[PDB]
Amino acid sequence: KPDEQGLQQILQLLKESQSPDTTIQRTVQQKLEQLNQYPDFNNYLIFVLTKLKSEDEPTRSLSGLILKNNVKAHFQNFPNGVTDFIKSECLNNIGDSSPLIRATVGILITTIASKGELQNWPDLLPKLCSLLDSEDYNTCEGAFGALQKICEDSAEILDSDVLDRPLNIMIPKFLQFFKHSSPKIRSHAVACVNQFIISRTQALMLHIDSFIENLFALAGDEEPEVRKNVCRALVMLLEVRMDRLLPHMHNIVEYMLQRTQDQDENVALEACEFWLTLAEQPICKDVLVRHLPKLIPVLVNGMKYSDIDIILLKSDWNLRKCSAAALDVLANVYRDELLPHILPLLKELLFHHEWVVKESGILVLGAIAEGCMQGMIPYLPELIPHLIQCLSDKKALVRSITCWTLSRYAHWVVSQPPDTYLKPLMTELLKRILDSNKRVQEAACSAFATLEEEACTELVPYLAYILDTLVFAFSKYQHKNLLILYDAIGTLADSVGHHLNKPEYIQMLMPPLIQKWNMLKDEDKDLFPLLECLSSVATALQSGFLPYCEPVYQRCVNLVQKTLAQAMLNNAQPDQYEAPDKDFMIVALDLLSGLAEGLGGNIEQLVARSNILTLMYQCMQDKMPEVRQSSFALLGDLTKACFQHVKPCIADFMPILGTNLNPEFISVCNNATWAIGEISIQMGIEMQPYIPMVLHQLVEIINRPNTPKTLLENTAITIGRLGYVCPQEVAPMLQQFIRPWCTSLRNIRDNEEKDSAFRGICTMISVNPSGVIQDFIFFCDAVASWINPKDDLRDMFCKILHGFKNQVGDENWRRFSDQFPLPLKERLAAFYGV
Amino acid sequence: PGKMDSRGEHRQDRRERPY
Repeated sequence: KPDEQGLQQILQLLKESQSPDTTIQRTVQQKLEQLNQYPDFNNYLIFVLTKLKSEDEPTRSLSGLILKNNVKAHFQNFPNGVTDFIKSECLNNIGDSSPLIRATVGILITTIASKGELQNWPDLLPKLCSLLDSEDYNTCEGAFGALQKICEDSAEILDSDVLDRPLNIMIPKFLQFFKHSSPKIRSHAVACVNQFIISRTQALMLHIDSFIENLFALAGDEEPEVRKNVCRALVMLLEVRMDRLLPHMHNIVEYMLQRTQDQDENVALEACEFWLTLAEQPICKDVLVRHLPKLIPVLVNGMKYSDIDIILLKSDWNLRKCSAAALDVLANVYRDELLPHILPLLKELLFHHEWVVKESGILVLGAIAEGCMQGMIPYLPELIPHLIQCLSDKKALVRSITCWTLSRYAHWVVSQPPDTYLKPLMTELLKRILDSNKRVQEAACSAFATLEEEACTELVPYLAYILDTLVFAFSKYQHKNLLILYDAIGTLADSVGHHLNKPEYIQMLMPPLIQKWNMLKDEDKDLFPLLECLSSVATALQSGFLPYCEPVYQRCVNLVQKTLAQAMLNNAQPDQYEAPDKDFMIVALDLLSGLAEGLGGNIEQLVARSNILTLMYQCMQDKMPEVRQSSFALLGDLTKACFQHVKPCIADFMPILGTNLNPEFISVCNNATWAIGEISIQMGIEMQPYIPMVLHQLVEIINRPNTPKTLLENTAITIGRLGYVCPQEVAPMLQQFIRPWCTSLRNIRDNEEKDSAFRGICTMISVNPSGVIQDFIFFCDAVASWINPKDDLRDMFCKILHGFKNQVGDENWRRFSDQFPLPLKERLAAFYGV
Repeated sequence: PGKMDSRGEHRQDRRERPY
């Protein structure tokens, strides 16, 4: 290839490339940018890097890295035999004396294989594998580094047959290098093999025995990279293959218990993982016998902040988090059986005069809370007032962890008399929300949200107090916490409901919300807590939200509109245009449904001006279930609020509702059934033409195990409603349901729903009395839940019950009535008689 | 027996936790 004039130009350009002052390097930044699109230039780059020994390491390496960026951006462009020249030069120089040159070459190869593509370098893998065998150590190491990077980057491409089947050659090749002299090499080998465990890729699986043997042979390797890789190997293996590990299990946990205490905290982390993974397996209890008593203290010891973190404070997975996690899981496995092991530890840690210890103790308390709750109940009356005291602790990390652990005992706290625990707890938590430290602000805010979730309407007496602090936070908050503050406020709204609406409360709350609202861009993810917060505030405030509605309504529909528009654009030009992030759509639909409910009937003026339904029609057809879900919720809410604007759309909508039942998605199925139910009421007899799309499915649903409570209730309700508007189809199906219908509906509060549904079961029963006879018990018991029926409903029940009585004959009505539980048989005579 | 919110869960995932 050419040289010798432009060569000097490249040399000079690279010289200026590294220069002390910004001016020169910006000028050559421009020169570089312009030249970067010409292939000949790149030929010069690889030439300088590999072939020119005259130049210093830094310069060559820089040539290589600039070339590397040139691949990174617009590699697709430059023409073949150039690219092939680069490839060849790279592969011939892979082993190189200079560590820096070797690294550059590596990143080049790596970036070419990732970018241009794996198929587009056909001979790469076989070449690297042939290089592994080399007598030159450096070539061996560079080839192995490349292979490792390649395995990490694409496992899935490698396990596919698009490459043919490379792993079939590579994996057995890798296993032969576990025995290598160089620790770097062994490290590379087991690292490469590790990518393929969870996949259960054929090559590894068929060689599994070889693998595990060589793994054991490496167990005692001094070198921490090797130990660490072995540990990873054993964790993943544990996950995928229980069988081949079983015989060696005890020795293995003996080893892991040792690695967990390892001097090098990386090895220690990778080992500690093992307990997290083992606690998921069903045989855990059996394997952990006789290692458990040591294992727990070990985990409790790893749970204090490492010294580096103690310095940094006063972000990511560390020994402490893994230990804590493993302890939580275990405490869920052993439940109350763990307490004899934990209690002594807690006794020494909790009251300790060294705050790191105390902290790790409180952490332990929190972690074991879920699994050990029952066994811990006896000790709470002593502990909780102690934690409430800790929130006042001089050290911040103590305050925060205390907030969390208390939060984990919140349920027990609200289940007790409010003045002894709940009240102090709330006062002190509120104090801590305003804490001068941000970590404590976030922890306290989260805890408090947790508490609000746990005690609802119990908060009411204290509402003003709470608001006083909450809004004040608006002034003190750095916006990282501000989001947690929104979540706190939304949770407050959800918990106290309509008690939230008073002029002073709204005047206090709204301005700062509106403030952050105005100043957030439609592109900003931080909108999510803010709108999810308003969504709940609005449902809570109801009519009192009127002043603030128009602007928020508009913004939501805009958000939904832009996201849809962007989705289609992306669909059309996916290379030129980037996909929308549908979360904005979801949050926006949420807020919308949130106004539709509690503003209901007052959105009419707004909806009448909107394309909102034209958009919803698209949302329902979206591949992403959460969108469909929010969308059907909205459909129901509008259906209630203003039906006039829906009625046009019910023709197209219904078929869509009918293909969205699909109980595999619970929330979707639910919101869709609910929606249908809301349609029928407004549609009266006009619902006639389609039952048939929905019915068979609804019956299949209400009869399905194992179906979540709410889905079943909603199903029964809408079926009842369907039978209420259109008893002619519908009702002549029963005992296909109504066992489930009744068993479900009997557990629901008395309200508009199930008033509708029961009126429907009655007008359905007039039409097909034959079906309800087989089990009439379920219906009696259902009529019996019913503390306060509407007089009409009552009378219906009377007519039906008496009808049955006279029908079946008296006395043998009573042979039937004899299996009535006391309260049932009594209420039946009391309200109806009988 | 209303709509399903999924919002409280989002709030949960955003909450502070030690591990």
